[PDB]
Amino acid sequence: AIPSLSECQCGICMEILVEPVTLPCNHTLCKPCFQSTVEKASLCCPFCRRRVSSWTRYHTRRNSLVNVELWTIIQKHYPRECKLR
Amino acid sequence: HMALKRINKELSDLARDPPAQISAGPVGDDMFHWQATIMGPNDSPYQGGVFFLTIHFPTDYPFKPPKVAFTTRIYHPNINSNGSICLDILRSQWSPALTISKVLLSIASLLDDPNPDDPKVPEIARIYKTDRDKYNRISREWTQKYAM
Amino acid sequence: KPHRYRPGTVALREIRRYQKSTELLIRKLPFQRLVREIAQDFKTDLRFQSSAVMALQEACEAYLVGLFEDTNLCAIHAKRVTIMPKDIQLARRIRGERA
Amino acid sequence: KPHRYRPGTVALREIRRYQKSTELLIRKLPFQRLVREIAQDFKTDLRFQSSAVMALQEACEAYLVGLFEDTNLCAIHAKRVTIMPKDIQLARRIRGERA
Amino acid sequence: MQIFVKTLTGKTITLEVEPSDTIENVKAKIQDKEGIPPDQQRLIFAGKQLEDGRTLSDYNIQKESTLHLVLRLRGG
Amino acid sequence: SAKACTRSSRAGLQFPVGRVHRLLRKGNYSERVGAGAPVYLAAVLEYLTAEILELAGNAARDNKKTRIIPRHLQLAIRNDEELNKLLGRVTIAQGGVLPNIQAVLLPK
Amino acid sequence: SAKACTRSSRAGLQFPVGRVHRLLRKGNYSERVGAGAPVYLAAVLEYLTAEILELAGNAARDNKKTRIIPRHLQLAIRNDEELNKLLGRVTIAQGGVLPNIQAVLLPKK
Amino acid sequence: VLRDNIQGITKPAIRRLARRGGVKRISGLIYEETRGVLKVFLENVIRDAVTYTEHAKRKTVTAMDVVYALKRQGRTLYGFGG
Amino acid sequence: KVLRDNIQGITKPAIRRLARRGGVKRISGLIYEETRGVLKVFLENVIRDAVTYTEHAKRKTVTAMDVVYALKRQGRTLYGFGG
Amino acid sequence: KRSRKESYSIYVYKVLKQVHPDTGISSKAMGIMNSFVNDIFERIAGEASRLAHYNKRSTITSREIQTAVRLLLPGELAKHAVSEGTKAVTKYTS
Amino acid sequence: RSRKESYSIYVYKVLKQVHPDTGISSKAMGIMNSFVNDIFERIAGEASRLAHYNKRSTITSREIQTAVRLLLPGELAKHAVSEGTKAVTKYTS
DNA sequence: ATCGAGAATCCCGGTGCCGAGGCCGCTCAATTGGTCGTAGACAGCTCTAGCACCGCTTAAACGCACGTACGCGCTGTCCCCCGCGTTTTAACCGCCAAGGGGATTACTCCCTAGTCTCCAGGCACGTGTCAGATATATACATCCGAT
DNA sequence: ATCGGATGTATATATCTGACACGTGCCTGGAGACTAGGGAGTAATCCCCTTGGCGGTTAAAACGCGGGGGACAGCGCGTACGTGCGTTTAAGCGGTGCTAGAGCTGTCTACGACCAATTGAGCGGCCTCGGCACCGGGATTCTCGAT
Ligand SMILES: [Zn+2]
Ligand SMILES: [Zn+2]
Repeated sequence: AIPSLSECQCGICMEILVEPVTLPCNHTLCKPCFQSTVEKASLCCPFCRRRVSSWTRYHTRRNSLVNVELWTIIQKHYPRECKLR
Repeated sequence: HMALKRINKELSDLARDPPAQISAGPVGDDMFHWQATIMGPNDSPYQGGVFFLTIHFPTDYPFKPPKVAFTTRIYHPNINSNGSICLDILRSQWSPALTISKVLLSIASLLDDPNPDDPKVPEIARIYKTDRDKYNRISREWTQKYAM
Repeated sequence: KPHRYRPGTVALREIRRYQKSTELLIRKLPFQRLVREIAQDFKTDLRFQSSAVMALQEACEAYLVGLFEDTNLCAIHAKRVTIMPKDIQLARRIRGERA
Repeated sequence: KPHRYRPGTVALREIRRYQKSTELLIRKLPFQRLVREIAQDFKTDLRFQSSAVMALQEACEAYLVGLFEDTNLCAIHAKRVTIMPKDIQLARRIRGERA
Repeated sequence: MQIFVKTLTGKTITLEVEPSDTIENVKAKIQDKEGIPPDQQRLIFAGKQLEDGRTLSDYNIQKESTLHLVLRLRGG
Repeated sequence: SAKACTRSSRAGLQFPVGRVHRLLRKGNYSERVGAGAPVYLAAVLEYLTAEILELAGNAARDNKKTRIIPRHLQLAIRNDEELNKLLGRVTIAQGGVLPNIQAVLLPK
Repeated sequence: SAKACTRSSRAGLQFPVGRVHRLLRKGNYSERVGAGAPVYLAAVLEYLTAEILELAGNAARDNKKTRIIPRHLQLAIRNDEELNKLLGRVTIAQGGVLPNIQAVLLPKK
Repeated sequence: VLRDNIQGITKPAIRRLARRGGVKRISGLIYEETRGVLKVFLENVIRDAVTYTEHAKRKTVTAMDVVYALKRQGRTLYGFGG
Repeated sequence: KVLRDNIQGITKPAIRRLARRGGVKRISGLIYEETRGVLKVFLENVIRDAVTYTEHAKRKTVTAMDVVYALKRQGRTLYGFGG
Repeated sequence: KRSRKESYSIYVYKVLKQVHPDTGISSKAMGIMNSFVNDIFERIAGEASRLAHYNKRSTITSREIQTAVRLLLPGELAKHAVSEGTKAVTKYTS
Repeated sequence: RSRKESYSIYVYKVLKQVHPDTGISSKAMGIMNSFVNDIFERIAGEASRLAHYNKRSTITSREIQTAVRLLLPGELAKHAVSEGTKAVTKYTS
């Protein structure tokens, strides 16, 4: 099955996901929101409140924050929504 | 930008889903500054208590916690005279997932039953913890003399 | 007829067992007696708190384990399996403890 | 008819010679250019005092000399007279620079 | 005998008291007229705070005298 | 931050701020100590301790235990490259060593 | 002592007592500095400097030179034993290295 | 008085330490060299420990002295204070 | 004004002379690449601290003193250049 | 009686509870964490003091601590530590 | 310009006292200055740490003596402590 | 390529213990307020040398050819740790008992930081001169092919 | 076992030059006198814990024997590296031009040191209950001699 556009939008800024980060707590949100949170927020996942600092370091070293499957699926389904930015 | 659209969506959500015992709105043309009113819960010594409060919104939300203040000088075991509010949601457990409806309902719940584990004003905290009756009817006398 | 293990197949078992647990390996009283001997060689009429003796034993075990690790690595480098005193001397000289 | 030394004597002569000399064995300009390249990789638009470049070169030469000394000693330990890369990383591992 | 009280909130109030009246009585009357708690007031006259135990006559406060009130918040 | 509140919770920390300020002032490090230095140092200490404790707790939960022992701390410290490099010359008491056997030594 | 001459000359030293005292006081080492510590430290520093200078001068004389060059200092430091242990991590500019070759390298008779 | 106590560190103890280290086959002359190097290491640490415990005009060598000596030597130890 | 493949400036005879000073008779054919890698790593390690030191002081020219103290911090103290 | 001793026990326990709400910690682990915290504090403070003494200053501001953190810690740890310090200082200011 | 303190003349005097004829070059001057600074810094830091460990607040002569005994190897330490004791004894009277 | 007997290791269930976590009382240091001497941030000026360019030598790097010597694989020998069984020894636990020194408290006393004043020791600058690097030409130690 | 080339290394002598040792102005830092008071030396007391000893039991250490796998020595090879020579490349040195930036100086304003009062965060002591240590039984899995 395919999730709808209403569900896939970022849970923080109500926007379409922008190369999101897949957290170990199985939470997905757009990369600008994640960078803002790690830069100046509590450095914890907003939903279930579990810090991801070590995993963040491990994936930042390898540049694996982006989840390319979500990018490909969202751009093949909805080019216009991504292109309007 | 993102903040303005977020505030607009929050306003639309609270309008289409009004909360309980409270109401809120934009005081002026500027979307950042906000006003609200709350009614004293019936299962409390706050009978006949209407309270006006103001909300100041920073340049980003819900990225940063908004500022809350009580325009009406109302007695409370964990609230100062000038309106200073000691809420662990406000400055410690604040998260971007939290919305304005969530924080208003949380503060309403705190007014329903205050938490004395981390008192703001120790003297009235120990007044409350000593016995119920004097605290109850003294809170009643302020909430009648001030709110009404 | 009696079951005898091949030479070298139980040393691996000992390696696996000792690399998993973290107890002390040198008997406490002989080490304490040796430490007291060295101390009275340095200064006479000394008394040792048990915590100091335990700390010294911990440090000695750590140092010896590291030295044997380096010695094993050198012996493997030498296309051998046995560790010999020349390996220990080489490891100590490279680490700068003897120069 | 032409006279040529046996393979090995010239190397020993160079070892006996260079161990007395004290100047820099690396050409100044290539080292300066490499240092500037690394610096501009780290941060842009810096200028280097000549004394800083000289100190960097001296430190690098001393470090490389020590590394080659240890590598050759390991080669002699391994029943050989030729240093190979495996000797280099064995020396680095023992010295603890990479663990 | 009347005094001027100015607080940090910009509200000016008037109180009817006497020099023989204690500072505690002054604060009680302030609470009666405005609801300001007697135990959380810092009133300053001539650059010095007025202690609750003694009276106004000890501080030599006459007509038209102005008292500077600084609201005191406890805890945080 | 709002005035008139405890320094530790002003910036959302859990490590003490007054104690760190006193330690910097009385520790013979410098004649004068700035206002933001204790906050910065306390934040750094809290972050490092939180990381170490998170890794140790994860290892302990992996090891079917609900309490952290020095072995879990040793595993957490020596398993991550950055932490191992930072704590390179430090020996943890009763921590053991990481299990490894050289490939040549394995039987054929 | 009679307490008549300068502090350095009073103790019979050449290294400064006042400069060492100022460095100790202004160096942010401790709140208070004793009145005997600078003298003792100056004595230790002077003795170490004298030893190294004597060794370097002897090495230079054995090399038929009247001046101490960094090579002489490196020879003096490396050749001795206690100084080599003390300065086993330092690097001397223009120092070279002690000349030696492993016995295996030398050609067979 | 104690003498010839270096034999307290017996052959099985050295074998167990080597097995923990990760070695499979042990020669016959390792034990003497190991005893010598261990004696050297103990002498070096105990010298600084005794200096520390003597500078304070005390007479009992406590764990703080040992950890301070280890930290000075470059072998910082965790578990006994500091 | 970027620079490319400048690590080749450490030519083969230079490494050979360094080895001869170190006391090595016979040299293999693959030592040179490992030597270049080691030199690059050491330069990065020292230069990082040197640049940080010269950047904290709001300066633009790294001085020899910064290099000296970076080396001292790394444990390889240097004499004869100040400090 | 016995003199009062001050340590980093309760703060470490609070941090652990904030990280893992269902994990206890033994006494030896508490001692190890206390020693680690003290050692890291000493390292950072000493490096910052030396660096402040370099530029002929007498104040240890946030800049010296930031630079000392950048120097002592490895790459990723230093980056996240400097981010955390900047965040904490910014939140303390306002 | 600005003054820059150094131990140049003092080490030169010591050299003249030891060797009446030998000279010393500028590079050797810098090397000796760096060595003196390093040794002084090491001893001062160790003395400060010793003073702080024993809940003290002053750096007396005995703490410097203990630092010297800790730092230098055996024979050098004995010679240095003897020389310093002689110096302080001569100075105090 | 495999089957099976004997041995080592992991799971599971039950029982018992001691130390980790929470609570209570309390003493002391962190907080708040106010004051005051000064650290360095900033704007301004000077002037050093780091950068860039040009041209002329010639020393070092390079590619190629040749030869040889040693790194490596193979084979054989022997001998010495290893695994196991039996016997001797002291490690570890528990128990008791004394007293020596670490730790605390109170008292006193003198060492030193601070202030001011005064003056001379070493530093920046300049100059004369000879120690050693350089060039040139002899004397000898050593290596290599071959009897 | 050397003998004669032949190479490189070692040794004696002029020379000249630039870096080292010394003279000098001076000024900023070092030396001398007086006070206060807090840090440190010293006497007295308490009780923690450290040394010392006796008995048990038993896990660990010591000793001996068969043997099989690994350390070590010898041989052969061919390929990679030492050595020499002609050639192309850029390091090294001199000379000059320029300005970005290092370094020194004057203002003063705001960040930070010091002292009292005070009270709540944090520490010493107690108590308990559950997570962990331990034992017994059974299921699971490497291992090796024999096919
Ligand atoms: Zn978003
Ligand atoms: Zn989550």
